[PDB]
Amino acid sequence: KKPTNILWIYMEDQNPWNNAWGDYTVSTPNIKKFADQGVRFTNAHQPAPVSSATRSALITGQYQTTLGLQNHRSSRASYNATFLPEGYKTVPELFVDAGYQTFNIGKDDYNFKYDRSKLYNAHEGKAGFQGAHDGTKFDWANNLKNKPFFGQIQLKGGKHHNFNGKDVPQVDPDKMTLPAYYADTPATRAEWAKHYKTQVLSDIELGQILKELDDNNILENTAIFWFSDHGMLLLRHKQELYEDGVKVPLIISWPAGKELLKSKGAVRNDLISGLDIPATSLALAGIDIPSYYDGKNVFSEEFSGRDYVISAKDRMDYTFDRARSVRTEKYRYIRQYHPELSSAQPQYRDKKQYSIEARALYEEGKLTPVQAAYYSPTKPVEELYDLQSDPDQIKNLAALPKYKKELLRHRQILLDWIAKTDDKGAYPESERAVKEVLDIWGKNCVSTQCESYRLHHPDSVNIPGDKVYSPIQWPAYMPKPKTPYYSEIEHIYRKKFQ
Amino acid sequence: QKKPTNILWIYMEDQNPWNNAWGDYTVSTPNIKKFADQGVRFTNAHQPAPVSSATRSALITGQYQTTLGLQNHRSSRASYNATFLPEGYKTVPELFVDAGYQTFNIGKDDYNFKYDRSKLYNAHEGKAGFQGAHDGTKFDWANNLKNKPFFGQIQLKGGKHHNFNGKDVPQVDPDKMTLPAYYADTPATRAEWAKHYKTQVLSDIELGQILKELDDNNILENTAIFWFSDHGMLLLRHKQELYEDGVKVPLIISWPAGKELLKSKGAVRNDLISGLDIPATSLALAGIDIPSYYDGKNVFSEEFSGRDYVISAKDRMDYTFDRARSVRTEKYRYIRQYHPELSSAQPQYRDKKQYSIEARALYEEGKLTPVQAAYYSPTKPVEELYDLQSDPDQIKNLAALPKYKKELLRHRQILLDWIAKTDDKGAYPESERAVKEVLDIWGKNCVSTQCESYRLHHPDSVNIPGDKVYSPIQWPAYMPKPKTPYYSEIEHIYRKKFQ
Ligand SMILES: O=S(=O)(O)OC[C@H]1O[C@H](O[C@H]2[C@@H](O)[C@@H](CO)O[C@@H](O[C@@H]3[C@H](O)[C@@H](OS(=O)(=O)O)[C@@H](O[C@H]4[C@@H](O)[C@@H](CO)O[C@@H](O)[C@@H]4OS(=O)(=O)O)O[C@@H]3COS(=O)(=O)O)[C@@H]2OS(=O)(=O)O)[C@H](OS(=O)(=O)O)[C@@H](O)[C@H]1O
Ligand SMILES: O=S(=O)(O)OC[C@H]1O[C@H](O[C@H]2[C@@H](O)[C@@H](CO)O[C@@H](O[C@@H]3[C@H](O)[C@@H](OS(=O)(=O)O)[C@@H](O[C@H]4[C@@H](O)[C@@H](CO)O[C@@H](O)[C@@H]4OS(=O)(=O)O)O[C@@H]3COS(=O)(=O)O)[C@@H]2OS(=O)(=O)O)[C@H](OS(=O)(=O)O)[C@@H](O)[C@H]1O
Ligand SMILES: [Ca+2]
Ligand SMILES: [Ca+2]
Ligand SMILES: [Cl-]
Ligand SMILES: [Cl-]
Repeated sequence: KKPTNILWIYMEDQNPWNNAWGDYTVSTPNIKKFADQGVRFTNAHQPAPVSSATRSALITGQYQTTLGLQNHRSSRASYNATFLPEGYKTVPELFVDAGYQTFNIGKDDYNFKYDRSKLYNAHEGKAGFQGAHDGTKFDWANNLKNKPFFGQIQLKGGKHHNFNGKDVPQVDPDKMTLPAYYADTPATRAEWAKHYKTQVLSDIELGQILKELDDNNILENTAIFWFSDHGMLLLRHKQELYEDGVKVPLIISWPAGKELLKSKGAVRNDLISGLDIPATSLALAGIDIPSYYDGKNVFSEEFSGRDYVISAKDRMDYTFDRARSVRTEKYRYIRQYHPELSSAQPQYRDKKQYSIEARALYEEGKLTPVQAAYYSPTKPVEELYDLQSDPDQIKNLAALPKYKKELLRHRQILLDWIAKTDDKGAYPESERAVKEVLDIWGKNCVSTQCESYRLHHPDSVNIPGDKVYSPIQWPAYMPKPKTPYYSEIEHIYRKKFQ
Repeated sequence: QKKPTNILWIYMEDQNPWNNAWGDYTVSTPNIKKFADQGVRFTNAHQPAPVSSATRSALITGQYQTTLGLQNHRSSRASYNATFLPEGYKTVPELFVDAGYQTFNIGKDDYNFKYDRSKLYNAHEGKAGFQGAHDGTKFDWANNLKNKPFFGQIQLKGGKHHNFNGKDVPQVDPDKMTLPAYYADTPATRAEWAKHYKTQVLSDIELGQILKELDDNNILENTAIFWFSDHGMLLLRHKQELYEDGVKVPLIISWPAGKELLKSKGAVRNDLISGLDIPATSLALAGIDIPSYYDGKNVFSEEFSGRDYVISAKDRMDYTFDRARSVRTEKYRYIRQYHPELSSAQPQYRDKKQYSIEARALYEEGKLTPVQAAYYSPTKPVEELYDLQSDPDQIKNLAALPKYKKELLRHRQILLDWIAKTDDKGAYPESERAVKEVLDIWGKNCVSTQCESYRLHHPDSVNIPGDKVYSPIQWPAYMPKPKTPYYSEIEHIYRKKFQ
């Protein structure tokens, strides 16, 4: 027995602050039911804490660092291009070859160039944000009720702002309990309260999709994967490698096979990677998992939980940095490759009130040492956290002789992973890639990489990159589509940021 | 459970097995014959490259040279252009060092990455080699290590020997040489054929010397010897090219105290193996785990039954930019040509050799047969496919014949599977710093599109030494650069006379 369809319900920027995880701050009845009749994973760790790196990893089936897709965002300009290897199959292409209809409604946001019609054959693409393709809305549930499909539905998750419905409860910022590493500021409490409100909106949106499936008699035969790309928007969640930056909600539901999926436990606490989502989607559909994919079928008789899970952070917008984390059963380890750069480096959230207010308290000397660690001008080279005693990860154990054995063990796990994958974050980005950062962000970039670029190009620094550099021609095995929006997504230059 | 005490590679340059153990009795090769008779002889060992630095880099890292960006001959030699192996990576010698062995390589390394040689070879010191390579210094290894388990390599000149004045070397008449049909019959071509036979005798003498040194130090029985060459001989469709005798090399493995164990699957092994299986088999015999990322297998494991196919790759060679991949199955050799617009006779380092001039002269005069003239045509086919039982000289391309379309597609997809799983770095253009390194060494000899474009983009610095154009690359924190003087010497690759 196998499901007829695979569906990813794919949310942005959301942690599982809902009833199925035991949080009754707000009411999330659809999610609670959905989890009760499916399999809920309490230890699903995405390989990145930011959109394009996680989404590129999951769609290619490998850590984003292995194929050079790690930098958020990259390969968007006309003059800077990453193409997947000749013969390579992304997860949608594997479903296409097996005869499925494929679609992704909403953003792709992949850090390579591609003919979208080869991935998603059931609808048209259009231009998205910052060089991304988006898939157009269409009546997927009716058009494909008699056609096996692999689909994705992109939802806003933590990026929702529409709280005007009568169903959205009051959440008092004054009654929020903030973790000890965040400054207690009005805008920080407000974002905490707002993230709870987005749980109700995700609950509503989950209900909409299940109803559409039921109305078209494809509820029973569809395996749904329900997860987010990374944690919520505050400064030590999204963009960072702590527990709730990368650990995401995940529920898997296949009503006609629910007893099979539940065999290993309806609540799954073993370590899995987000990379196991595409591998399990293929296995459930009956499609061989390519040898080069990193993920596993989490429902196979052989799968007993990962010994460790890796996450990676690299460049984010104009913030150049590199760090890697190893999560074992009991510890989280972070290796910092730029200890000379502050975690409070300039970044895209710098004009948000929650960031302004926190930084202000730091400069006035009013933060606790736990709150101020983020703002110190340097980082430790290694962090190690005992997650049972220190779930907020505020007690670095890496300098304690009692923990040197665990530190060395985690340090070598990372080395094993770098050696076998040749982590491409070890190598500096090309000058053409730096120019793409400058096209989009201009004077916001203050990195050593950007200052070096400007010194080297005094006559063209503010000229749009597609007037400085020749376009990259696409490979013979993947000709460039003539579809107009492929030109649109490459117009990344923003005059206002120069 | 028995294991040899030592591993020894007898590592020859540019040599095909034209010796008695392969049935060739043109000259007498008694040491090689006896060595093969008492060991295991491999008749289908295919190196992953037809040129020195690409093969040697592959075998020392345990992976296809194309996977780690080591495929371009030569690369990573200058001060300003550097490839470093990944953090945490273990080369084959490093694995032996960690297991407590003494390690050495006497003669050239010629690897396409930067490295602290002392971490690979802990029993002797390096010195400056040719074109940016490290060389290992000569020392009395057999006496120094007769009581210390070791992994050693002894580099021999093979086909590059050219001192034939010893009384031990027979006369070989160029007029009685039989050349293959794709070579022009010219005096200098016949002369190189005869010379290659003479180098078989020189390799035979040297093998006997090494076995005697081992026996003189009571390490003959407890040493597993791997006897092989890095690729085929120097003529134009052997070395540098992906035909059968470019990449298929001699290989004998001999471990006298384990002789019955090694022979269990056969004293003559015709199954397909890769040169990458040499380091993997060396590790397994010594009892060292083969890393998960290595490509090779233990050819003596009960599970090993021969590869279904073997891949070889050619990329840049000196200033000749090109890219081609071959798939060798039981019956066929397939070649995919990624630059069909470039002639196989495009400019290359052998252009001033008389055997090359004489053959090209015959081409220009219209005196070559169509089989001889194919090499000199202005374009290459996009794909080549040869039935090796019917066409061992690979002179009848089957790729355009409908009877062979199923095999063509089968081989084409084997290559695609391998590109997808390894991310073949030859798909990507070399950096401007890497191109400048070619220009330092070869100057105006480079006429490739890459070099012409580099000059067009650097019109004021074309002949300035690269180390004056580009800042030196700093070595990673996990592998600091040694202060040893010769490390600066090997980076001086600029040649004024070629500018
Ligand atoms: O230009 S950047 O945002 O700096 O690009 C870098 C950034 O891109 C991705 O995230 C942003 C994008 O998804 C864009 C798409 O338009 O929207 C951004 O959200 C904007 C604000 O950051 C956000 O403020 S916040 O209160 O959530 O923190 C939000 O603000 C709107 C709301 O306040 C509503 C009601 O309250 O009123 C609006 O006026 C506010 O918009 S604003 O006045 O223009 O600031 O919505 C903003 C735009 O949304 S819109 O409806 O399309 O107009 C995203 O930034 S976000 O803070 O992260 O959500 C990348 O996110 S990803 O990795 O998840 O893909 C992000 O990492 C970074 O690359
Ligand atoms: O500068 S290059 O050779 O163009 O570098 C590119 C080349 O390097 C590798 O192979 C060469 C090197 O190993 C160097 C080391 O010095 O020597 C080269 O051999 C020289 C001649 O090419 C060779 O021509 S041959 O057809 O006769 O074999 C040979 O010529 C000598 C003989 O003819 C004898 C007998 O008359 O007299 C000598 O005077 C000749 O030497 S000459 O002064 O050049 O006329 O020997 C030469 C140097 O030999 S010596 O020991 O220094 O005295 C190698 O080129 S070879 O033809 O392929 O052997 C690369 O080879 S590798 O992949 O195996 O490492 C090669 O691919 C290429 O990169
Ligand atoms: Ca997101
Ligand atoms: Ca050689
Ligand atoms: Cl976005
Ligand atoms: Cl360290």
